[PDB]
Amino acid sequence: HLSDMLQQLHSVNASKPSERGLVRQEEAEDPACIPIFWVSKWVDYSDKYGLGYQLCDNSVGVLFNDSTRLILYNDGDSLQYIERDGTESYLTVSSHPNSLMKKITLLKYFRNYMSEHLLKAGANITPRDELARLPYLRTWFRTRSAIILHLSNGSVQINFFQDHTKLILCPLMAAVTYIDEKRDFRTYRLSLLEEYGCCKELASRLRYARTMVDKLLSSRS
Amino acid sequence: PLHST
Repeated sequence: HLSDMLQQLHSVNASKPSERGLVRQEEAEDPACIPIFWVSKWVDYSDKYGLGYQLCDNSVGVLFNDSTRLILYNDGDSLQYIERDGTESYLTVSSHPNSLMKKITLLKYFRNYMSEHLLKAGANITPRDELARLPYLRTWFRTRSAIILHLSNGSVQINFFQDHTKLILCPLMAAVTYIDEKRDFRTYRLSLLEEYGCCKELASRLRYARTMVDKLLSSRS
Repeated sequence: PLHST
């Protein structure tokens, strides 16, 4: 649904939400669109192993450098492994093929580091069945200013390094959650931002998001 | 940065 996201961003940006009359950003909030999942923590160890991350439900995942993925559900034991060719298999930390020993060890290190050392993004929010299929990290990249995280449920999260602000874009809800410098977490319907406007700070970040979605679309493999 | 906040 990246193409849908691109269309939704074209539409909001074309409405020039910060450049017209009275901004009524609060009227664009839609609590029914609060995301179910976002990335709460991440560790870039890609020069050796991969990108580890925690989702807001306390599950963790790793996208390894060989393009395989391991997902640990928040029960702390149930695992999903996704091979290069896309085959999904289910196992546990306690019961797994010997061939997965190294990758499970790596996941445990990532999980323990994130639990001990990093702040949980969106920590005050209850999100929207903890064994139901989790989204996984489809791809990610970094720029000088941000990390861009594309989840398999279509959501795209952009974390800006310098000011700690974040966007969570969902093309199914056609919504964006903005986490500002004060850690206020607010979810907007994109078409209501068109209707009611928004501040220049959110508008600028939505222009950046469109450029990042074009990058995702032009680099999918 | 090589990890989140």
